[PDB]
Amino acid sequence: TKDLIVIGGGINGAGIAADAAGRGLSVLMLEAQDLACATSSASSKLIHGGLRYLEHYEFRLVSEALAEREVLLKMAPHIAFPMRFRLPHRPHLRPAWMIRIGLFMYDHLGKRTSLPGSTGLRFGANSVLKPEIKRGFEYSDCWVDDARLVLANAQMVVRKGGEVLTRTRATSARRENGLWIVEAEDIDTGKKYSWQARGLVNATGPWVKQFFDDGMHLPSPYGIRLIKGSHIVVPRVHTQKQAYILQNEDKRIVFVIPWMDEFSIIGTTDVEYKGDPKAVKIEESEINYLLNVYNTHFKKQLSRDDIVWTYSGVRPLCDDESDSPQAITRDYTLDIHDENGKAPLLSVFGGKLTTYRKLAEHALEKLTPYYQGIGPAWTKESVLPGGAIEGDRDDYAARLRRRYPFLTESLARHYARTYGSNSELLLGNAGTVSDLGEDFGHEFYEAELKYLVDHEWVRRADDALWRRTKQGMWLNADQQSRVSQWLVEYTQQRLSLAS
Ligand SMILES: Cc1cc2nc3c(=O)[nH]c(=O)nc-3n(C[C@H](O)[C@H](O)[C@H](O)COP(=O)(O)OP(=O)(O)OC[C@H]3O[C@@H](n4cnc5c(N)ncnc54)[C@H](O)[C@@H]3O)c2cc1C
Ligand SMILES: CCCCCCCCO[C@@H]1O[C@H](CO)[C@@H](O)[C@H](O)[C@H]1O
Ligand SMILES: CCCCCCCCO[C@@H]1O[C@H](CO)[C@@H](O)[C@H](O)[C@H]1O
Ligand SMILES: CCCCCCCCO[C@@H]1O[C@H](CO)[C@@H](O)[C@H](O)[C@H]1O
Ligand SMILES: CCCCCCCCO[C@@H]1O[C@H](CO)[C@@H](O)[C@H](O)[C@H]1O
Repeated sequence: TKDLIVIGGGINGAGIAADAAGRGLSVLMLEAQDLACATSSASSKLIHGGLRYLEHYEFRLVSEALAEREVLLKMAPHIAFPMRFRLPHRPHLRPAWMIRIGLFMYDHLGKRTSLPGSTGLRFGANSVLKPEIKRGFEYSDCWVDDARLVLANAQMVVRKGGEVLTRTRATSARRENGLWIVEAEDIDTGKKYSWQARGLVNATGPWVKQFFDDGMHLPSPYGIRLIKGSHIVVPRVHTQKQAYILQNEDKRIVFVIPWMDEFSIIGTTDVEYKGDPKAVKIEESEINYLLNVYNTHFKKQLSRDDIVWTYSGVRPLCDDESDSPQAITRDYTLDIHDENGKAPLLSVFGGKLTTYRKLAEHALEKLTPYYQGIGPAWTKESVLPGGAIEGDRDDYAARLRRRYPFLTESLARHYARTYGSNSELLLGNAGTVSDLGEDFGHEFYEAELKYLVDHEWVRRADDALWRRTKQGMWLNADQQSRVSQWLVEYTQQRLSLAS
């Protein structure tokens, strides 16, 4: 009998499970495929506040999101850091005066302790923008490695004594005799599981209503508005460290975000989507849309041929019945119901990456009446697994290379920005490059891949190359198939057992 079972291992499920485990609940988190396999790896990777939501009057959300930025930067310094954003002025769309106030709200809605001011810009004949654009504005927000933020939370669950199972799909949940009985199946081996729990969380993202309908045969409190958004990736469009936020002719904004020193991400789009969330992928008109708003602003033109990767996901969004996808609220709603005072179901509707910690604390607040002697709120003071450094650059990578002098500058940078304070567990007793074992390409060594399987739930090559890391951007097809082969070998046995 678990205290709490959480179904879903995106950001919301992992954040709720972690918060619960740290309040002394016995927790089990179930993830059908891999941690952050769906929406929580398909985001624009921003911890924001949501500048564009001010136009819609979403103060509560914007204020919350803005003040969380500083909390999240402290919790996960290895994977989250400040970024500057440049907004080119387009007075036919929004007048300078409106922007020159919008910016002060964004500055004093949360109360920031550390993120720099906000400034005007002028653009000259030599800038990266087309000459007709002569003015803009620059303000602070944060970038975060979305999929590794979910991983850090799953690690926290385990640290606090909780249990995490991936490749394990919950197939039903029903209330019997005052308890939940939850059934689940291993997606590979068909192994069936059944647990009892005192309380159940439905944090299944795009599937949240479907799990009501198919898993539980209970009425969903809300409908869900699956709104697809896609991103494109190109070799970095300029050498500047700032992101740009572009005002499009439809009133939407599109970002151009530096990524991994080598690339730029451009996105995103707002497309009503119907069908299987697993099948989501970018469409031609999204490519045309994103290249347009980029090419209208920047001198250096991009074509379809420059794109080197794309990705796509579906925002679950609580259905507030808005006619326009870009206007549907991005704020979350939690619903909780019990039967005869027992066996609460808490279901998550919406919930940006940015607000996950607050969402989780709110969830546990709602769950509290059901758990005698449950611990208090705690995560605001916590440091997630990997976060116990002190400046990423900065000097953690410098500090690493000082301890482990066989590390290249590039590899030390990768470990600091990926594993953070867990780098020493990865590197174990290594004292040369050869101690890292097989080189799979782009300084992705056996020591790393083994660590990922042992400590980061990696089961398949995509887990390691696209969620745990983004080494998939560099490894060729042959190298990616060798990673898959190594995993089959390592995970099939000699460590998976018969002891
Ligand atoms: C295009 C795009 C860009 C975005 N950009 C940002 C941004 O810049 N900043 C920000 O803060 N937010 C952003 N978001 C929003 C954010 O990504 C999502 O709100 C967040 O990822 C929601 O995650 P979730 O945990 O609720 O859903 P998920 O955890 O992603 O989905 C449910 C997960 O649980 C598992 N699961 C589902 N059903 C079952 C079941 N039956 N049994 C067992 N397991 C199951 C799945 O495999 C799935 O991965 C963006 C969203 C989109 C779509
Ligand atoms: C009647 C409502 C008018 C006031 C609108 C609130 C101003 C904030 O509005 C925001 O301003 C930003 C720049 O600061 C823009 O980039 C965003 O797209 C816009 O949503
Ligand atoms: C002159 C327009 C060139 C486009 C580059 C941005 C400079 C716009 O500068 C001006 O901003 C003011 C308030 O919005 C107003 O004087 C005008 O609407 C606008 O032209
Ligand atoms: C610093 C913001 C003060 C708050 C009041 C906003 C008034 C808008 O200040 C802006 O100044 C520009 C000249 O620099 C003009 O081009 C714009 O027309 C004007 O609206
Ligand atoms: C006295 C200080 C002014 C505060 C700004 C109040 C916000 C509403 O301001 C109004 O918004 C309209 C719709 O966007 C605009 O068309 C109007 O020009 C503007 O005056």
